[PDB]
Amino acid sequence: LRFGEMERDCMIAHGAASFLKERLMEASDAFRVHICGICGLMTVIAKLNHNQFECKGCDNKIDIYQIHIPYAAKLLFQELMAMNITPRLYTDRSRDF
Amino acid sequence: STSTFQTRRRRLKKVEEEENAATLQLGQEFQLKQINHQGEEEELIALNLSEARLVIKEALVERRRAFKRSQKKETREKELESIDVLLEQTTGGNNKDLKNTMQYLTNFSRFRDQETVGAVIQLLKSTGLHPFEVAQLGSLACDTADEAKTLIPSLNNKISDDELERILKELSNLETLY
Amino acid sequence: LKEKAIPKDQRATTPYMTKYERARILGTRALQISMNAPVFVDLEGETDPLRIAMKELAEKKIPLVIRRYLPDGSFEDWSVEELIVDL
Amino acid sequence: AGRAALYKEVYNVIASDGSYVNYRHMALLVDVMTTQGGLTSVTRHGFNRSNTGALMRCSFEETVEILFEAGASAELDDCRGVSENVILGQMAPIGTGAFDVMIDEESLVKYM
Amino acid sequence: MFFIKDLSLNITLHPSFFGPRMKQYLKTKLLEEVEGSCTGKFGYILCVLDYDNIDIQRGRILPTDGSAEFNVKYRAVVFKPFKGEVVDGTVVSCSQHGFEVQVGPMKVFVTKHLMPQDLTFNAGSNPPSYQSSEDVITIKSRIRVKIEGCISQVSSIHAIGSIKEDYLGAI
Amino acid sequence: VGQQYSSAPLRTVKEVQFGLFSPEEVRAISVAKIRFPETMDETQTRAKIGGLNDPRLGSIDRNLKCQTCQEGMNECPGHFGHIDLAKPVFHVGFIAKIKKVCECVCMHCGKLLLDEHNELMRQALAIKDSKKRFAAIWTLCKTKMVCETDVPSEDDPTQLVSRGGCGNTQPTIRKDGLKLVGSWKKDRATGDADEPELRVLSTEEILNIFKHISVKDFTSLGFNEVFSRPEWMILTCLPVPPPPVRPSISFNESQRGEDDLTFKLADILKANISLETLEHNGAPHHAIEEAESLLQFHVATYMDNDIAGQPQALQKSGRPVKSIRARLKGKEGRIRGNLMGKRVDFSARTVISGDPNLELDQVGVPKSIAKTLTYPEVVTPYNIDRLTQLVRNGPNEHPGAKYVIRDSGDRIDLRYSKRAGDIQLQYGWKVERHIMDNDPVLFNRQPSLHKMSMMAHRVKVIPYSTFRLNLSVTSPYNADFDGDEMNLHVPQSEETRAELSQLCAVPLQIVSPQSNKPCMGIVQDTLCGIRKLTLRDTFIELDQVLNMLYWVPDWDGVI
Amino acid sequence: RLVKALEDIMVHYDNTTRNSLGNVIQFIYGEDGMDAAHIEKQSLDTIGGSDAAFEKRYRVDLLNTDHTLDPSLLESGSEILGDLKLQVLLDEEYKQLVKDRKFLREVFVDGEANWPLPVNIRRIIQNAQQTFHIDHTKPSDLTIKDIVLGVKDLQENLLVLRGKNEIIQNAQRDAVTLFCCLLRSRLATRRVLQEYRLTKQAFDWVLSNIEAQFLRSVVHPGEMVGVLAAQSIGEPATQMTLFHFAGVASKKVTSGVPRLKEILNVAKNMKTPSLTVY
DNA sequence: CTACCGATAAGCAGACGATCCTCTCGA
DNA sequence: TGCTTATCGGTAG
RNA sequence: UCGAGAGGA
Repeated sequence: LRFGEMERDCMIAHGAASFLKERLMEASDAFRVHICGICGLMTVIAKLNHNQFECKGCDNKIDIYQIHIPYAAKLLFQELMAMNITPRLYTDRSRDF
Repeated sequence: STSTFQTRRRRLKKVEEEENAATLQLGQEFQLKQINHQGEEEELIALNLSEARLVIKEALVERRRAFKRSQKKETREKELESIDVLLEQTTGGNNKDLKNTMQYLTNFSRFRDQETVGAVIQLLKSTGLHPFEVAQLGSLACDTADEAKTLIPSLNNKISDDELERILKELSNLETLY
Repeated sequence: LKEKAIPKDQRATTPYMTKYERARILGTRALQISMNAPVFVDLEGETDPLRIAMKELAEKKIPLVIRRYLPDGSFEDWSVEELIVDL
Repeated sequence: AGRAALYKEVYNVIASDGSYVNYRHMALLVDVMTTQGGLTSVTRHGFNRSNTGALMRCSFEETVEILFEAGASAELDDCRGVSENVILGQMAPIGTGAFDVMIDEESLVKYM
Repeated sequence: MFFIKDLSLNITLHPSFFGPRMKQYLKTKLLEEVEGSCTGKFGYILCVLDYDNIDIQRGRILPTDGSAEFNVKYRAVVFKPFKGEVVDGTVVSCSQHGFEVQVGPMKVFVTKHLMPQDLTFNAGSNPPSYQSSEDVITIKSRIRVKIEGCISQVSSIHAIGSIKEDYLGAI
Repeated sequence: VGQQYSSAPLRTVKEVQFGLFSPEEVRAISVAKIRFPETMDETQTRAKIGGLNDPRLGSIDRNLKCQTCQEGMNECPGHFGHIDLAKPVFHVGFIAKIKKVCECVCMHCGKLLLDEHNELMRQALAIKDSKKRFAAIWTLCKTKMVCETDVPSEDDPTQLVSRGGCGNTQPTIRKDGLKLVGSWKKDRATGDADEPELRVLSTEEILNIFKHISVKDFTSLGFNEVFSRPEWMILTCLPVPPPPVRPSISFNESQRGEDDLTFKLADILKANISLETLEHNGAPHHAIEEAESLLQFHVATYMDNDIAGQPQALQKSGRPVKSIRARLKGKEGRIRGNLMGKRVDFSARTVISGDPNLELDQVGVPKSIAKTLTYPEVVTPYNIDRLTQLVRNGPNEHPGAKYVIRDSGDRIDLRYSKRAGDIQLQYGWKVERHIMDNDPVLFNRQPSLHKMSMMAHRVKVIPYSTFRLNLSVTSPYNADFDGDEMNLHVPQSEETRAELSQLCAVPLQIVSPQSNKPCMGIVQDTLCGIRKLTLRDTFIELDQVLNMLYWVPDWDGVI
Repeated sequence: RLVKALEDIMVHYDNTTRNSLGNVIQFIYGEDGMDAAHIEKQSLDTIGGSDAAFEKRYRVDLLNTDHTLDPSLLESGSEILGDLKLQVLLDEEYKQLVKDRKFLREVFVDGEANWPLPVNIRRIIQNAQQTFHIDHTKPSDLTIKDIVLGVKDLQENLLVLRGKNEIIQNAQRDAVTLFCCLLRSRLATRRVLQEYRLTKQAFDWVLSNIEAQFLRSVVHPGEMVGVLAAQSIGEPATQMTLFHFAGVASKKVTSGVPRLKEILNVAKNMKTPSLTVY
């Protein structure tokens, strides 16, 4: 069953942050991907056995982070990557505001 | 994963800074003036073979005091065995690298006793030179002024050839007996 | 920017515990009791972790500290003992 | 003087067909429509083109059009909204997620 | 070569350990992972200093799980080398190509080319040796080596040193 | 997780930085070269060619491969490849931006039309925005289309001082489809008499100007120093998306079944391979442009096929190609159809009926729905024996379990499992158990308009395939039992179980904040009866008065 | 369109109504800072009535024989009579009451009293008489100093916004005004005795129960306010449906959803431009 | 009287339009 | 619901 | 799987 726009907005109005995340992630999409600390892109060649976690065009096996993001979101970043747009995912705060 | 202390900012790719050499060109992590957990701007903490030796023992001796508190509710060859047993009481058999370091530090310690070290550190860390240069002066045994200038190239113009020779003879008199 | 942290002295926030704080405290504490975490209150044959999480609050024996964020970025670390449960 | 008449014209639509709406709800949307300087239009041009991050605005109508402009001007999404964390699949700072919770060691020994 | 570096590690602890005997387990889990391990960024993490007075702050709990992220701040000792650093150690491995030297926890190699010509390897000797005139290098024998090159490799830093220079050689 | 353990640290993305792909970094990023326009079969044999699809990237049919990283279909997101463009090509979305930049910054010299000396330039730069600052630059640089060398006369006594390079006239530029044309004037008693000179402006010309543009000139037009540089607005290298983005699918066995973009990208390769030879061999000048325009068209239709004023482009049989713009476009397309609304697991729906013997907060779940739905319960000393009876009762007897997850990631499907009878059950084991009575679970209805419509209902497993519910709770859902269908979503955590029961509960939402009055009340048979009852004219005898008192659940027993 | 516009809007821990960016929309949600579910339609007795009846029901004149409290209402009826010090506080009491009359008439110009306000004080007095079983024949235990100061201390305990500076303190005073005016209107020194006959035990419980019901009635920081407002305005739009207004002649006037399209679009359209002149 | 500064019109496309759910029929 | 682009006529140089 | 039609509260 679809947990559409209307179905999301009501759970927002209630103030239930975890249930909305739970319905959108664990119970739907949910994907564990590796992102670079420098380029901020999923460019990571992550090997879970030989531990070769190198990023081509960074060479590092140090600044690498795993992330719990939806498959549709990852797909959207990949679709925009193919459209010459860089959605460099940054784990650290650089503006605060 | 760790990789903390001197972090931010990585503004895309970066040309890796520069090479790590004994010409004071040290890593982008090891700076002459760095930060602290407290927040203060502290000077680089570099120790020579005799300095570091007593620093690791101080911690491991205190470690055995604390670990056994919760349980309720000298000489050349004798130093080797005492350290060997101390490493077994505080650290696991997994830490092989620590055993090799302790054996090396005790064998090549220029100043075995803490009493001598105090004055040694008050003699070098006063001249007005880089903290790592000290970590090599107190580590390497040098007889000639030109010997010290070759092994530690960071000097050359930093100190006078005669003034350095004055220091070398003092460390010779400060030297421990094995 | 650096540290920020408004101390446990001089606080602009409300001492009353919001329904949202209560629900997170209860949900997470029940999640922990559900993830075999140790219970501080003297349980009385309670099979449900939520039922336990509720009696942990009645006796205020929860070691959870809430970090209530401000719009400027600053934060006020409020404890469950401090926060008055009226609702 | 405009926000009062804007509320007066909004109230008249609700009052004409029975059911009452609490002053606050109507004073709110009106206050969002004015706190910008003038009259913010509730359309693809009025409110949608705002100071907000690239994701918060691409969620409504102008999709790929906004993403292009986001990458052209190198816009930074501060990831502090509803939509962005919803997309990123992260517990958003809304109600229950609007505060982080830690555990105190001082209190752990205090209760045993 | 030895440095006292200030640094921190992020520890995710399971809720089943949330008791009075937690901070002592935080510290133990810390030196289980950090102490003994080697980084290219910092060097050989030898020993964790001051078991007492360790700041842990407060461990924020994760979204859809009872686990808590603790940022344990600590002070430890590191052994980081440099391409030009002159160090004195003991020869361990020896063959026709050259010899390996043990400087602290790090093994440094010296090639037949990086050592003097007026030496040469002696095969007819057990253990394998390198003679010259009266000075002979064996299974032990303490020497002074200049690090010509530094290699990263896994979680174990290795180096390539030379003894062919003035004021170097044997000791 | 997407299965398996990882060594790297997990962290929440606090900010996302946008920009453009540098054709230089794409070459560094790329794992595959991309040469062959064919996809299936190594050399027209079997297992995808080293050209398009898995030359050193995303896995295909039940094979791990994935450029030595393996992991297979599940756990690999795919790895990007690159393709070098024979001649530069404008990006579809930036057609307007490039046109406006060339109309602002003067060519030949490669510098801005306006300088610091102009009072209006100071007024335009004054606002430290990005788009609004550039908006003022667009209107001013629009006119006075000619570069200058000396201009100050009313800031300096009389004499003018040098500031710019070559003072060349900037031409008027208009969009003639996929390419731009600049009209140079002159004509003052010289060539072309009266009518201006028209020159076609190719990508190679525009790109050279954009490369010559100063770093401070970017900031004036609202561009980045490392994220968005004007040189990257014109593609010289194209990144190719991996198979998880453009799937292979392949029905039956010995078939293709490729995605729309897999065919579209091969068409670009076919449009490129022609130029590759045309530029190398005997160049016929006005025959290369006739093919280059086809490549400019092929690259643009791949990203946007909606698209412009006159071109359309289709993939014969007579039906167009699905572009990237149209793939993630609004309403049921990535953003709205897959990220603001998703079809979710552990849900139910059936025709709704009313009941007076149910509580306001209760919901009448059919026995099959509770049996075909499971909640994860971790093995603690508070359950164990309870779960032990659920495990042995299995997936057939209503109070049972379907899957038993161990300490390590392993599911024990009791419907199949040979050891279904035994099972010792170790501590800290998740048990996918059937939905029991008095369970707080989210009860939905479409359309979900106001805060209500989605309330938490105290589960009651009952027979007959229909969603039963209280009669007084019909007003917050605004529906009637004339065949209305309602959704249900079962929570999967102890956190979300409390976040529902202690926030979304039916009595918590009794008083509507919309009008500061309750949204629920006694209606129909209950409403009609209370009027008949509450009056002086009617009385009740002893025989019926005791049953009346007995019907009250909260009765003292005092007559 | 409405919910996508007011997505980011949420009450903060500093009682303010901001958004994702951090801009201020409302400094105190709904001007009063109350949780919409904790409010009832209550009548104000200060604005309603003639100046002659208002003088009779609220004025306490100890320095008079006919305009004083009869000792059948108060324990200390005779000794309170003709006092100078006690009447000073009852001059302060009535001058604060006459302040509310001129201020409420400045606000509710139409004369409407039945306004949405938190804490059912009308029910708290009803419930007080039941809780203590108070009779009208016997006098109260309290004195004038107990009543007039009891309400004075009560107005201070009502903390909407927590402050320390001149701005938040003046913002706190603005946030209450209308409510503490209703409180002055309902807990007048004479009204307590003449109408309710409340004892010291009853009145003290009433002040404590009023502040408790008022602190419960404050908004919950995290409430999605704008998202909730969008649905609370969006939902009635589906129910309308149905133009003529006469009346009060207004036949060719745009009403409901077609009128709403213009308001939300804006879009300078003519439709119903009919301006009102006085 | 001419050159310039802004005025109003001529010409003129854009992209959005309830939420969910059921089923068949091709090419 | 906007935007875009010529034509116009006017003050002062 | 895509596209078209029919029907529901």
